[PDB]
Formats: sequence, structure tokens, C-alpha cells
Amino acid sequence: IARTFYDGPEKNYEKTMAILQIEAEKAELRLKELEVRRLMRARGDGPWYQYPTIDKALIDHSPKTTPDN
Amino acid sequence: MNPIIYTTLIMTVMSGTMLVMISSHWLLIWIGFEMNLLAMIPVLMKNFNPRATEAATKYFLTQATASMMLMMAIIINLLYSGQWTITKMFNPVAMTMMTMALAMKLGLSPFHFWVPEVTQGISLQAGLLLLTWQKLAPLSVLCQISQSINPNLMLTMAMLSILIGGWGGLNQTQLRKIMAYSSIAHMGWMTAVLPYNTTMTILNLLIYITMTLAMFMLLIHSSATTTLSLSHTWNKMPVITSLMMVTLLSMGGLPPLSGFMPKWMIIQEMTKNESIIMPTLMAMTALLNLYFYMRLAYSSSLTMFPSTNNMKMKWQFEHTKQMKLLPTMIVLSTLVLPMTPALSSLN
Amino acid sequence: NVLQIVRDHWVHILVPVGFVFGCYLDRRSDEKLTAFRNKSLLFKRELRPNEEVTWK
Amino acid sequence: MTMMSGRPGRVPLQFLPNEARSLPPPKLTDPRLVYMGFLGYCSGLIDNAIRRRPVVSAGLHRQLLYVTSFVFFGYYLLKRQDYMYALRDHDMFAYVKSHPEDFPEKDKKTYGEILEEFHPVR
Amino acid sequence: MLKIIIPTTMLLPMTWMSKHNMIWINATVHSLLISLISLSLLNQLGENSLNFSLTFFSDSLSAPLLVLTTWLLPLMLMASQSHLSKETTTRKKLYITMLILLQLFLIMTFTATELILFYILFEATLVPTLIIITRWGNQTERLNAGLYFLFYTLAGSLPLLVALVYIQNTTGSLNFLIIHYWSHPLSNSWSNIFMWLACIMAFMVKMPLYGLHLWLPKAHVEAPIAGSMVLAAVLLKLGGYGMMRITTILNPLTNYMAYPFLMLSMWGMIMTSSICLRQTDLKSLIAYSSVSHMALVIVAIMIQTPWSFMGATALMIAHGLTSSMLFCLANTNYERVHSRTMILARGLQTLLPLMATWWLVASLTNLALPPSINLIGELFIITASFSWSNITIILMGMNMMITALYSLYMLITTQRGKYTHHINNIKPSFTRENALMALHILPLLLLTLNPKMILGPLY
Amino acid sequence: PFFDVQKRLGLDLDRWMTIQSAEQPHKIPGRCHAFEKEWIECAHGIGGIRAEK
Amino acid sequence: LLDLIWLETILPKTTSFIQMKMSIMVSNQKGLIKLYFLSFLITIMISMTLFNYHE
Amino acid sequence: AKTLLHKYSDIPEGTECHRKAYASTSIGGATGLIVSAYSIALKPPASFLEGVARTGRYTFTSAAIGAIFGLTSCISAQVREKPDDPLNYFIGGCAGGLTLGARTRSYGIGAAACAYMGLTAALVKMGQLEGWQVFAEPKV
Amino acid sequence: PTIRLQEDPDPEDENLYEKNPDSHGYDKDPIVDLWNMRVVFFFGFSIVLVLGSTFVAYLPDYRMQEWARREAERLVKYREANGLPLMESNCFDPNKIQLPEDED
Ligand SMILES: CCCCCCCCCCCCCCCCCC(=O)OC[C@H](COP(=O)([O-])OCC(O)COP(=O)([O-])OC[C@@H](COC(=O)CCCCCCCCCCCCCCCCC)OC(=O)CCCCCCCCCCCCCCCCC)OC(=O)CCCCCCCCCCCCCCCCC
Ligand SMILES: CCCCCCCCCCCCCCCCCC(=O)OC[C@H](COP(=O)([O-])OCC(O)COP(=O)([O-])OC[C@@H](COC(=O)CCCCCCCCCCCCCCCCC)OC(=O)CCCCCCCCCCCCCCCCC)OC(=O)CCCCCCCCCCCCCCCCC
Ligand SMILES: CCCCCCCCCCCCCCCCCC(=O)OC[C@H](COP(=O)([O-])OCC(O)COP(=O)([O-])OC[C@@H](COC(=O)CCCCCCCCCCCCCCCCC)OC(=O)CCCCCCCCCCCCCCCCC)OC(=O)CCCCCCCCCCCCCCCCC
Ligand SMILES: CCCCCCCCCCCCCCCCC[C@@H](O)O[C@H](CO[C@H](O)CCCCCCCCCCCCCCC)COP(=O)(O)OCC[N+](C)(C)C
Ligand SMILES: CCCCCCCCCCCCCCCCC[C@@H](O)O[C@H](CO[C@H](O)CCCCCCCCCCCCCCC)COP(=O)(O)OCC[N+](C)(C)C
Ligand SMILES: CCCCCCCC/C=C\CCCCCCCC(=O)O[C@H](COC(=O)CCCCCCC/C=C/CCCCCCCC)COP(=O)(O)OCCN
Repeated sequence: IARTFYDGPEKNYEKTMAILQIEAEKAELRLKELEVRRLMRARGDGPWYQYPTIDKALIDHSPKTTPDN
Repeated sequence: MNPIIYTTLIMTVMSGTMLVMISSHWLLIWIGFEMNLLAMIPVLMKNFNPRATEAATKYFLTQATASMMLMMAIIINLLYSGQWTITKMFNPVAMTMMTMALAMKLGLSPFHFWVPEVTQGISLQAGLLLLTWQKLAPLSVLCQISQSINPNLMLTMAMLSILIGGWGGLNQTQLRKIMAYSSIAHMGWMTAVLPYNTTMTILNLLIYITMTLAMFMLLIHSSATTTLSLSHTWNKMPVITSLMMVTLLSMGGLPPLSGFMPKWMIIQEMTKNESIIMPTLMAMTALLNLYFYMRLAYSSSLTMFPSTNNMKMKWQFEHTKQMKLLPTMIVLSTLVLPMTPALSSLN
Repeated sequence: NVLQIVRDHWVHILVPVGFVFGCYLDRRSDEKLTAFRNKSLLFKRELRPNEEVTWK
Repeated sequence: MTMMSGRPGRVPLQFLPNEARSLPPPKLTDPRLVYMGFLGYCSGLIDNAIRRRPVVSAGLHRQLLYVTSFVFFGYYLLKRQDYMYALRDHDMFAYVKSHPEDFPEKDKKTYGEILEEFHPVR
Repeated sequence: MLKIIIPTTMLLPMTWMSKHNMIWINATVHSLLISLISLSLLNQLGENSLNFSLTFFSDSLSAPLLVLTTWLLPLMLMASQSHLSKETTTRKKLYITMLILLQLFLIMTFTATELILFYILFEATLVPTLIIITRWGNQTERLNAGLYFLFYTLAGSLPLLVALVYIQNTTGSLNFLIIHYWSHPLSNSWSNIFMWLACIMAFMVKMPLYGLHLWLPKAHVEAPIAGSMVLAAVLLKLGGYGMMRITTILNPLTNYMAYPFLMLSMWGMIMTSSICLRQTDLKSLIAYSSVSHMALVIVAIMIQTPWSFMGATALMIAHGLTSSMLFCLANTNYERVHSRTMILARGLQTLLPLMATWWLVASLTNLALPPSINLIGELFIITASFSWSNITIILMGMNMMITALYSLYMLITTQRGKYTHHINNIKPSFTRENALMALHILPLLLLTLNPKMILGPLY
Repeated sequence: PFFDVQKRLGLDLDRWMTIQSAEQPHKIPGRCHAFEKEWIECAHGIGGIRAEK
Repeated sequence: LLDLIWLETILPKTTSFIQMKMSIMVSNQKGLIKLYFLSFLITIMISMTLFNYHE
Repeated sequence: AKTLLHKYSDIPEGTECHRKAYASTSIGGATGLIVSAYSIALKPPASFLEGVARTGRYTFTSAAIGAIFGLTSCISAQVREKPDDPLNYFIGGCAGGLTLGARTRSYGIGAAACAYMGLTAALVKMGQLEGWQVFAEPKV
Repeated sequence: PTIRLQEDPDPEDENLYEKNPDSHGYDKDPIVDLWNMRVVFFFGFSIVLVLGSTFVAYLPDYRMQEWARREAERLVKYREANGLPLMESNCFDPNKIQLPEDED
């Protein structure tokens, strides 16, 4: 029965190790993502949560009929 | 109505919505809203009757008041900063006017009174349009100004919308009023998460629109507007009733159906922001919507109501007009839960 | 003689084929978790002169 | 509430930036694509059922078109989703690298020297 | 694990492509084959579980439940086909589809590695059961029963969803292995108290706990025979399995958060056993006996000892089999006389001797006669409770006495005395009914020879 | 929500009218042209969150 | 006394009664725009005072 | 206005029972006035005097509920020498519920209001103690 | 009409034994009934019960109980052959444990 239907314990052991590594890395990545999102939303210095401002290319830098703009 | 005129009016409604979508100037957004309302008023009155006239009048009054408040808020924002761009409003009073205006346009509580009456007073096609397409523009405007909203007022209106939608839907025998109260509750759910993640609002919008389109098309196919009229569909079109029952279960948010995913994502996103009490109340209140969906399913598909003798004559005739997208909408309303990670494409 | 009985009894292969496909997919899923094969401190071993992997 | 819409260098209406081409495309036997094809098949069957046609055999060309359209759309949907997740991870790692003072590496203690409280079950 | 799931899915097109007169035969044969295949999961490693992949795993707790579900499906099919003979082909296929979907959701629920997937499938089990109860139930109270069954479950389950997403946000994972290996104590605070309640009340109401049990008599009495079989045998065990999975992260709070639930369970098992003594409906008595047994299981889970979990697992399996057999026995008489009143048909031993033997064996297993697994689980739980507190023996003995009392009361009322004169439509027992009773009872007795298969991981 | 068709196509449908420092007819200046010019150039490209501070 | 009366009274019957009363209160409107717009004015006055003064 | 809530919360728990009772009475009166305004707007009272009477009854009931709750909670907190305890808020909430039941003259309403108002007040006290947020700020 | 509705009368349940005195209670068709009985009996009593019980009884000792007994025998022999205690009250070595230095 063991020869025909099952394998050795080492296969399941090492598969469990691989699964545990994957899950632990995913958990750490999730926590890191939450912290990074909090920091970017609080500070605004990252690529995320970038809210639009006025494009400086719209300004007309020409004389305006008056010396003082 | 001339078919050409109807096509022109529908295209004008859609073009006003798109003008609201693509504009960077507040005046152009106001113009889009005005054009949308102007082209929308005749569509509610396509089938002429006093009820349709009353519904159109109430709709016009509500939307015109909302537009006046919108313009007044825009003018205040201009006064306190010489800005026309829709980025983030610089005055709290102007922003409160803007929120109240957009909530009145959406029909959020306590500005919900017009939605059930207008929905009941019009045909099923006009009801479909009103409850699906008319939500896009104010929701887009709210998404653009999300960082400026006051969370207290928005969340209060959302919670009120959910509660009032459930309670009002508990008491209805007309199908259009049931759909209107369901729409109010879904709008409350959508606006609850907007201050935290606009992608969740967009996903909830897409799923709600799909389910509402499927439900309205199923109601048009079985030409019923009351509970007892829909009770006869089993004796003529059992497949339609079975699909209706499955879609109703999906609208109730039961897993593993599609309607569960927006609530699930909204709850988890709100818990990310240390918001625990309000999502709990929200789900416990959506239980009421599930209750009246289950009542409709009991009366429509799970049991067999008595029928009339003249149904035998209807047995001999097929449907002359067929809806092309009904099959796709049903599948998307039911079997899309395993495709959840695709929501990242929405941001 | 077999055409009609096949046409009326072909449904009896769906479940065994599903079982075979499930076993095949289970083996494929096993194939994706070989990161620690012959790497655990408890079962790390020297390969036989002819074997390529400790398990498959 | 709007995380990545304002990301710099974001073209408005591409649905697929050129940088996404550096990522491996999803395999044509991806289980998500198979599920999209199954959804298309279900749509075809429901279409047959509504129109009072033989559900399984009536429209073969229509069912083929349903499945093909669903698979075709799902391929690009999966590409965009994978690209968006890749962007998220890239930005997260870049931000972590550029701000070491907010993500410090503190020495980890072994369990023989960490004192945990014991709660007897009785 | 796919080798079990995929044939179960294949059961659907196979029954939808079958002839009008072959659906029952095909479904029964392939369900039995699937049960035979699923029987191979009992080979457990000891130290740790069988982790097939990232999504599914098998434990010494999950394997007996999976085997019980796979074995229960063919018995459900055998019991259903008698009262569904007048149905159309499409509706019979829809009923079988409901049963297959329920089996698929159950087998996926017991093997999920992550708690959100477990929650999704554990809620997904609701829809087929609700459809079965409200569509193929016999009486007009099935609608009210279905509403009770749905809303009692959901009112408890939604806070569990909120708690699960909060826990994943705070910890970073909900995978059961990571949850167990990175377990940290729960402090004594109101926030932790409400987290405990949100993690516990859903499984409490699924057991059901006394005071939250009102949905069970309605749903179990008003459902068709297959619905009652699956409700009593399997769906009640979801709460216990969820409790065993979830209490890993609840320590050390359970030390005092379990007091009201222990009090409710003990006194309510006494109350439901007493209720069984005065019952005019035969199915309600079986339902209330199920409530008492699940109260004992709740006590076993709450006290958090290895002997308690072993006894709880054994009692879950034994109760599932015994309750299914009792429901089938009641259904046979109901099909004979079209009434659920216990005193309507009396002295059935004179007319049906072999069915009377089945009744006697089922009643003996219900009262946990040694060395049946019912008494194995009950005795292990009672010993664990005695270790917890020596005063529990009073309530345990009272419950044992009342259980024997109503079990033999039901047996004597239904089988002994003289037959009712005017009832003259009691035909001899069919081969199907006797085979169904035998297929219920024989695994129960065979499990006595190998009790370690159902004792669970703590063995 | 906001499909930037103008930026994709380079159309300038309504951006000529958004600000007071943008190409008025006959070069007539706004009363606060210099202040708005300074504020716009300060806040350009750094995002709304930083622009406020 | 317990299962058929009081356990019924506390959890399910109380919920049904409360929801029925609230539904009757919410949904029984006369359909007059005068009352609706009066309530709209009341709501506007509240938002500008209980919310717009708090920032 | 939340300024009323701050004027209630600026006073310590077990000190100055009269001031805290006054603050709770003001909060209750404001709530009752809002309720009466909405009730008049949505259901006309068919006469000016009947509307005044309905406003008076609603406002007086709500103010009495607030007064009883605040007085009882402060008195229990100071007598028991147990500040930061949800039991005082539960006791005050049940007192307010009994007040409401006596006002409507209904034993069942009184008992239900006792139970639910006390549970809600205890939950509010727990949230104050552990810092639960109803309208949470968008931190992430 | 003094009636409320047009309804079929409730029919009497039909005895399977009336048309088939040996009908097994599986189906109205005698051939389908007989084959249903045969497949149920064969795939339940012959395949699942007996063969499955044999398979479960002869399951390999993956639970490591014989191994545990042999290991215990070896450890006991080694420990009482040298006068060592059979078991330590400490599960882990005190030399790899670093307690807090001061307790007051
Ligand atoms: C999770 C893992 C995967 C799970 C899969 C998901 C679930 C299943 C898939 C869902 C979608 C697929 C089917 C949808 C379209 C079908 C519509 C329909 O009505 O069917 C009629 C049709 C029978 O009609 P007919 O043959 O034309 O002639 C008879 C007359 O029409 C006479 O017919 P009639 O119309 O006159 O009869 C009247 C009847 C008509 O009423 C109905 O027929 C009910 C149809 C409801 C549509 C389902 C909703 C949409 C999908 C959402 C599913 C949700 C699932 C989540 C769980 C929630 C459960 C509700 O009305 C009633 O009797 C009242 C019933 C009311 C009781 C309430 C229950 C109804 C809802 C239950 C839905 C359960 C899910 C679908 C199950 C399959 C149903 C066919 O069914 C079929 O024959 C097709 C079924 C599938 C066959 C295709 C299989 C492929 C062939 C084998 C290839 C192998 C592939 C793999 C290769 C392996 C290598 C070898
Ligand atoms: C930028 C955004 C901001 C915008 C807001 C700013 C707005 C400023 C504009 C204001 C300038 C005036 C403009 C003129 C508008 C034209 C109105 C009109 O055409 O009347 C049509 C309307 C109906 O026309 P109709 O069909 O020809 O007449 C039929 C009969 O009326 C009906 O026949 P019936 O006799 O058979 O019916 C029975 C009787 C029933 O009448 C009643 O039952 C109402 C009397 C209740 C007595 C209230 C208690 C008194 C003491 C409370 C004081 C609070 C502090 C207490 C502190 C502690 C106390 C110890 O009548 C009614 O049903 C009508 C009810 C409506 C009453 C007023 C509506 C207000 C909201 C409803 C709540 C009612 C008061 C509750 C308490 C609320 C908080 C104060 O006429 C009226 O109902 C009243 C006459 C209008 C004169 C008063 C209007 C002034 C109020 C405007 C807003 C208030 C201040 C705004 C801002 C203040 C702070 C910033
Ligand atoms: C029925 C219809 C109605 C409803 C039915 C309901 C039931 C449904 C059942 C469903 C299916 C269940 C499936 C279960 C499968 C079980 C398989 C299993 O686990 O087998 C285990 C086990 C096999 O052991 P193993 O692990 O293979 O052993 C290997 C050894 O290492 C090495 O062993 P070894 O080298 O010693 O080899 C011995 C060898 C050779 O031994 C010998 O030949 C020597 C014997 C001594 C002979 C000495 C005299 C003869 C020679 C001298 C005379 C001639 C020459 C001298 C002439 C002189 C003239 C004056 O023969 C044997 O191995 C023993 C026989 C094994 C038979 C197993 C049969 C299992 C059947 C499973 C399915 C059953 C289905 C039911 C139908 C069964 C068929 C009817 O079989 C037994 O346990 C036999 C039990 C023996 C008990 C001994 C007495 C104990 C009494 C203690 C209690 C005292 C109180 C009174 C209690 C009374 C209780 C009766
Ligand atoms: C029909 C069946 C339904 C299901 C039954 C569910 C049972 C739920 C009951 C939960 C069990 C206990 C909950 C919390 C444990 C202790 C509760 C409290 O009474 O204990 C004292 C708490 O002190 C006070 O009593 C505060 C609670 C008073 C307010 C609660 C209202 C209780 C009234 C009963 C209402 C009914 C509730 C159920 C509704 C259905 C302990 O004193 P203290 O050491 O200082 O506080 C410990 C907490 N710390 C560490 C955070 C400080
Ligand atoms: C109607 C007429 C009645 C009269 C006729 C009666 C005839 C005699 C009846 C009495 C027979 C007594 C038999 C006594 C037992 C003898 C055999 C026994 O010793 O074998 C047992 C074997 O029992 C089985 O292992 C356990 C039974 C497994 C049951 C599985 C049932 C199949 C699944 C069906 C679905 C189940 C659904 C619920 C599951 C959770 C114990 O095995 P064990 O001593 O260790 O083995 C030692 C040697 N080994 C280990 C090498 C084998
Ligand atoms: C069908 C009958 C079944 C009924 C079961 C209902 C009971 C469910 C248990 C309570 C549900 C709410 C639990 C909330 C989810 C837990 C998440 C959590 O732990 O967050 C808490 C939040 O805790 C709460 O907010 C709980 C407040 C309660 C809100 C709703 C109250 C409703 C009534 C509660 C009592 C009833 C529950 C048990 C009754 C069982 C059924 C009778 C702490 O978070 P932080 O804010 O970050 O605090 C730490 C940092 N400062």
C-alpha cells in the first residue's frame, strides 16, 4: 500500500517548508506594504497619492501692457 | 417620439456625462450636468401619462436645486481662490455645498425621497437608465475631489442611505420601488468607502451596474412591475425565474456570488484604516436588503403561485424582441468572484 | 453494435477522467514546491550514483 | 483615496504602458484564462436557454464566439493586472530603499533568550 | 486534493448528460466511487498535516469529516429518489445538482489553508441548502424555516468576516500554518474581548449553542429527507471544525471568556434532553437530541484539552451517522402514513420486524452504548470535564439518564404496543430502505475496531 | 472618473480658462498675476500633499 | 415557556417587530414635494452648522 | 454641534454631577429638537398649536432622558469610586430607558430601552477608554 | 361557484408492489429497478465497505507509533544501563537558555 499509493515523509516535509517560506514572505510583504502606504499618504513624497497641481506650462511669460505684471 | 429624436436625446445624455468625465474646468462640469438633465427630462416622459409627468417634474426640481447648489459652491471656491480646476476645493463651506449638491444628485439620504417616486412613475427602460447611467457623473466628480471631503458628513450620509434603503425596501410590493431602495442602499455602500479608496468605489459601481442591468432586463423580458405579476412568470418562463432568483441572491451579497465581492473589499479596506464599527453596522443593515430580496425570490421562483386561464394563449408565442447582452450580464452578475485580483487594473 | 451503447453510456467516463486529471494536476502542483528538496537539515542526503532527485 | 492615478509619467488612456513588455506574458493555459473561457461558455449556454433553443447543441458558432471573446479580453485583463501589481511592488521596494530610517533592521533574538509568558490550561 | 475535487465537479455534467431513467444509478455509482477515492486521506503523518499545496491541506481532523461527507452523498441520493418519483427530469437533475454543489463546497471548506477561503466556502454552503429546503420542502412553514436558517447564520457570520480581515491586517496573514506558528497571547482588553466574540459567535450559532438553536428545529423538520440528513450529519460540524481551527489564536482569553458558553451548553443540553421527553413530532425529537449532542461538543471544545478534542471529534462523527440514520428511519414511516405525529402509527414491530431492528440499533447508538464510538467521544468529553471541574459529573449523568429515557421512549412509542387499527397502508419494507439503514449502521460498528481514525490530531 | 482626453490628444479644450496667468487677450494681466505665477511654480510637480505645506 | 415563547421573543420576534415598525415609519410618505423640500432645507441647515463649523 | 459633546466631556467623570447633568440635558434637548423638526416637516401637525405641543413633548422627553442618564452615571461613578468603568454608563443608560418607558407609559418599551440604551452607553464608554473611532480618518 | 380556484384533486399514492410484486423500491421500470439495486449493493457493500475497511486496516504505520516504541526502548535501555534518570524535568537544555540576569 505504501509503495503503490504514497511517498516518503521527506517530500511532504520539504513541501511544507516551501509553503511556509512562501506564506511568511507574503505576510511580511503585506505588513511592509501597509507601512509604506501609511508613510506615502502621510508625507506625499512617494510615487503614490500624488494629487494634481496646476501645470506650470500654462503661464504666459510675456509683457502684460503693464511693467508690474 | 421619433426614433431619431430618441437616439439624439440618448446621445446627448451620454455626451453630457462624458463632458463631466473629461472636463478639467468646473464650468464645463456644470455644463455637462445641465446638458445631461436637459436631455434626460424628455426620456422620462417618452410614454405619456400623468404619473410620468409627475416623475419628470419632481426629477427636474430636485436636479435643478442640486445644480444651483453646485454652481454656488463653485463660485465660493473661486472667490476664496482664483481657481477653476477641479483638483481640491479650498473652502470648507464651498466643499460642504458641493457634497450636499452631489449627494442630492445621487439621491443619498436624506435626499433620497425623489428616487422611489421617480423610479415608480417611469417605464422600465427609463428606470434602467436612471438607476445605471445617471450615477456615473456625480460619482466621478466625488472621486476627483475625494481628498477634500469631510469624512463625518459623507459617512453619515452613507450610513443613513444604507439604513433607509433597507427599511424602505422592506415595505414595497412594486418592483420599481424595490429597485430604487436597493439603489439607495448600494449608493450608500459606495459612498462609505470613497474617502479611503476610489478604486473600491469604481469596483462597486461596476458590479452594481452589472447586477442592476441584468435585473432590469429580466424584468423587461417578463413584462411585470408588481410582485403578483412576476409571480406568473413561472408558468410561462421558468428559466427566467430561475435566473432572477440567482441574480437576487447575488444582489444580496451572499458568497460565492459576485455581489459579495464589493462588500468584502470595502470592509477589508475600511479595516485597514482602523474602521471596525461602521462596516459591521453596514453588513448587519444590508441583511434587510437580503431579506426583501429573499421575499421576492420566495414569491417568484422558489414556490409556485396560482395562475390564470389565459396564460395558455401566451404559451403559443415567443418573444419578438431579444436582448443581446442579457446572457452576459447574468454571468457577470453571478460567476465573477474568482476573478477578484483583477481589481488592480481599475487603479 | 457498439455505436448506440457508446452514445447512451459515454457518460461513465467523465468521473474517471476527472480523477486522472486531478492526479496529474496534483503532481504538477507538487512540481512547483521543490525549493527545499534535499535541503532540509533533517533529510539532507547524498544522491545515489544514478538518481537525479530525492523525490518528484 | 487615489493611490496610483497621479504616478509620474503615466499616459492617460493606454491600458498597457510600454514598460509592461518587460514582464512575462501570462501563459495561454493560465487557469484564469480557462475560467474566462468557462464564463463565456456559460454565457453561451444561458443565451441558448433564454431563446428557448437546445441548450447544449443549438448555437455552436455562437458558443465558439462567446468563448473566444471572453478569452481574448481576459488575456489583456490579466496582463494589465499583473503589470499593476508589478508597479506596486516596484514602488514599495524603491520607497523602502530610499527611506532606511523608517524601516530599520533590528537584531532578532533567539527564543532561548526571549522571555514569553506561560498560561497554563486548567 | 484535486483528485477528489475534480471528480465531484465532473458529477455535474455526467448527471446533466444522463438519460431520464439513469440519473439515480449513475449518480449513486460515481458518488460511491468518489467516496472510495476519498477514503485514502485517512493515512496521516502524525507530527504535521498533509500539505498538498498552498491552497489545500489535510489533517487528522479534516479527513474523517471529508470521508463522512463523501459517504453521505450516496445515502442522500438513495433516500431522495423515492419521494421525487413524480418530478420532472429537469427538476430531479436540479436537485442532484444542488446535492453535488453542497458536497463540493463542503469538501473544499474542510481543506482550505486560509481562513478567508474557509469563510467563503462556509457561507457558500448556505445557498444550496436554502434552495433545497424552500423548494422541495413539503409544508408551508419551509419558507419561515429557511428565513430563520439563513439569518441566524449570517448575523453571526458577518462579524467573523470583519474580525478576519482585521486580524489579517494586524498580523499580515491568515494562513493556518502561519497563524499557528506565530501565535501570540490575547491581552485582557475590551477590544480583544469583542474580537474573541466576533471569532466565536458564528461557530456558536452553527453548532447550535443553546439559546441560538431556534432555527434548527424549524430547518431540520421542514426540510426534505436529504436536506435533514446533510443538516444533521455534516453542516452542524462546520461550527466545531471552525472552533478547533480558530481557538489557536484566542489564548489565554478563552480561560474566562468560555464561562457563559459552558454554562449555556450544560444547562441547555439538560433542557433539550428534557424537551425531547414531551414532543409530539418525531423529527423535532431527533433535532433536539442533535442540539444536546452539539452542546456536549461545545463544552468539549471550550475546555481546551487534548482528551476533549479527541472526544469532540469522535462525537461529531458518531452523531452525524446516528442522526442521519434516525432521520431516514422517521422518513420511512412518514412516507407510509404521511404524518409526522409519533402516536399516529404504533406497534410497527408487528408489521415491520427488520425496520424495528434498525430502529433498535439506531436508538442504542443514540444513547451511546459501549463500545460504540458515541460513548467513546462522550466518555472522553466527560473525563475532560471532570478534570476541568468535578461538579460537571452531576450534569453529565443527568444528561445520560434523560438521553436514555427519551431514546427508549421514542423506540417504545413507535415500535411497541398494538398497531393502529384503521391504518392499513403499511407495505413491507423495500430493499432500498433496508439497504440505506444498513449502509448507515455498518460503518458505525466498523469504526469501533479502529477508533483512532476518528479521534483527531490530538491522538 | 477623470479620463484625460485633453492630455492624451494635446487638445486644450478648457485649460486656457483655468488660471489667471494664462494668455489673456491683448496681454491684459490679472490683478494677482505675479502671486499666482509664484505659487504655481512653487507647487508644480511635487503633488498636492506637499504643495499645501 | 423558553423555546416557544421567550427565546422566540428576544432574538427573532423583537428583530422582526423593530424592522417592521421602522419600515412603516420610513416608507409611509404622502408623496408631497412640499414636505420633502422642507426636510431638505432642514438637512442643509444642519450640515452647515453641525458639520460645516467643525473643521 | 460637537462643542456640546466637548462641554460634556471636559468635565471629569465622577466630579461635578450638576454640570455634567446639565450638559447631557442640553445634548438631549438638541436631539429632541432635531427629531421634532424632522417630524413636523415630514408629517404636518394640522395646526400650529399641535406642532408646538409635539415639539414640546419630543424635546422634553429627550431632555429628561439626557438629564437622568447624566445624573445617574455621574452619581454612580462618584459613589462607587470607580471611574473609567462601563458599569456606570450602563446604569445611566438603563435609567434613561426607564425614563423613556415611563414617558411613553409602556412597560415593554421601558424594559427594552433600559437594555439597549444601557448596552449602547457601556459600548460608548468602552470606545472612549480604548479609543475606538466611528468616523475614522483615512490614514492609509 | 362556491369554489375559490380550479385545482386538480390530490391523487392517491401508488403502490410499487401493485404492478411489480418484487419491485425493490428503486424504480417503476422493473429492469431499471433491478439494476439500481444491483449497482447499489455492489458498489456499496462489495467495493466501499469491505475493500475500504481492508485498506484502512492495512494502512502503513505513518503515525510513527512502532518507531516511537522502538526509540523509547532504546532510550530506556541506554538510560538505566548507566544509572541515568529515565526522564528530565527540563525538556530543553538549561545551557542554551539565557534567563534575565536580575529578578529584583
Ligand atoms: C464551483 C465549481 C464549478 C461549479 C460550476 C458552477 C455551477 C454550474 C454552472 C452554471 C452555468 C452553466 C449552465 C447555465 C446554462 C443552463 C441553463 C438551463 O436552464 O439548463 C437547461 C438545460 C436542460 O434543458 P434541455 O437539455 O435544453 O431540455 C430540457 C428542457 O429544456 C426543459 O427545461 P425547462 O426550462 O422547461 O425546465 C424548467 C426549469 C428551468 O430552470 C433551470 O433549468 C435552472 C437554470 C438556472 C441557471 C443557473 C444560473 C446562472 C449560473 C449561476 C450559477 C451559480 C453557482 C453558485 C452556487 C449557487 C447555486 C444556485 O425551471 C424549474 O424547473 C424551476 C427550478 C427552480 C428551483 C431553483 C433552482 C434554480 C437555480 C439553480 C442554479 C444552479 C447552478 C446551475 C446548475 C446547472 C443548471 C443547468 O441544462 C443543460 O442541459 C446544460 C447543463 C450543462 C451541460 C454542459 C456540460 C458540457 C458537456 C460535457 C463536457 C465535459 C467538459 C469537461 C471536459 C472533460 C474531459 C472529458
Ligand atoms: C447658503 C445655504 C443656507 C440657506 C438657509 C438660509 C435661509 C435664509 C432665508 C430666510 C428668510 C425668509 C425667506 C422666506 C421664505 C418663504 C417661506 C414660505 O413661503 O412659507 C411657505 C410655508 C407654507 O406656505 P402656505 O401653504 O401658504 O401655508 C400653509 C400653512 O403654513 C400650513 O397650514 P397648517 O396650519 O394647517 O399646518 C400646521 C402648521 C404647523 O406649524 C408648526 O407646527 C411649526 C411651529 C413649531 C414651533 C417651534 C418651537 C418654538 C421654539 C423653538 C426654538 C428653538 C430653541 C429652543 C431652546 C430651548 C427652549 C427653552 O403649519 C405647518 O405645518 C408648517 C411647518 C413649517 C414651519 C417652519 C419650517 C421650519 C422647519 C420645520 C421645523 C419646525 C420647528 C421645530 C424646531 C426646529 C428648530 C427651531 O409657510 C410656512 O409654513 C411658515 C411661514 C414662513 C415664514 C417663516 C420662514 C422663515 C424660516 C426660513 C429658515 C429659518 C432660518 C434660516 C437661517 C437661520 C440661521 C442661519
Ligand atoms: C456476513 C454477512 C452479514 C453481514 C456482515 C457484516 C460484516 C461486514 C464486514 C465488512 C468488511 C470488514 C473488513 C474488515 C477487514 C479485517 C482484516 C483484518 O484486519 O485482519 C486482521 C487479522 C490479520 O492479521 P495480520 O495482520 O494479517 O497478521 C500477520 C501476522 O504477522 C502473521 O500471521 P500468521 O503467520 O500467524 O498467519 C496466520 C495464517 C495461517 O494460520 C494457520 O493456518 C494456523 C492456525 C492454527 C491451526 C492449528 C490446527 C490445524 C493444523 C493441525 C491439524 C492438522 C495436522 C495434525 C493432525 C493430527 C491428527 C490427530 O492465517 C491467518 O493469517 C489468520 C486468518 C486471517 C483471516 C482474515 C479474514 C479477514 C476478512 C476481511 C473481510 C471479511 C468480510 C466478511 C466475510 C469474511 C469471510 C467469511 O485477522 C484477524 O484478526 C483474525 C482474528 C483471530 C482471532 C483469534 C482469537 C481471538 C479471540 C479473542 C477474544 C476472546 C473472547 C471471545 C471473542 C470471540 C470473537 C470472535
Ligand atoms: C441566548 C444566547 C446568546 C449568546 C450568549 C453570548 C454571551 C456574551 C457574554 C460575554 C461574556 C463576558 C463579557 C466580558 C467579560 C467580563 C464582563 C464584565 O462584566 O466583567 C467585569 C467588567 O467590569 C464591568 O462589569 C464592565 C461591564 C459593564 C457593562 C456591560 C453590560 C452587561 C449587562 C448585560 C447585557 C446583556 C448582554 C448580552 C445581550 C444578548 C470585569 O471587571 P474588570 O476587571 O474591571 O474589567 C475587565 C476588562 N478590562 C481588563 C478591559 C478592564
Ligand atoms: C446478519 C447476520 C449477523 C451474524 C453473522 C456475524 C458474523 C461474525 C460477526 C463478528 C465479527 C467480529 C470481527 C472482529 C474483528 C476482527 C478483525 C479486526 O481485528 O480487524 C480490525 C480492522 O478494522 C478496520 O481497520 C477498521 C474499520 C474501517 C472502517 C472503514 C469503513 C469504510 C468507510 C465507509 C464510510 C464511512 C463513513 C464515516 C467515516 C468517518 C482491527 O484491526 P487491527 O487489530 O488494528 O489490525 C491488526 C493487524 N493489522 C494492523 C496488520 C491489520
Ligand atoms: C444570530 C446571533 C449571533 C450574534 C453574534 C453577534 C456577536 C458578534 C461579536 C461582536 C461583533 C462586533 C465585533 C467587531 C469586530 C472585531 C474587530 C476588533 O477587534 O476591533 C476592535 C473594535 O472593537 C469594537 O469596536 C467593538 C464594538 C461593538 C460594535 C457593535 C456592537 C454591537 C453589540 C455588541 C455586543 C454583542 C456581541 C455578542 C452578542 C452575541 C449574540 C447575542 C478593536 O479595534 P481598535 O479600534 O483598533 O482598538 C485597538 C486600538 N485602539
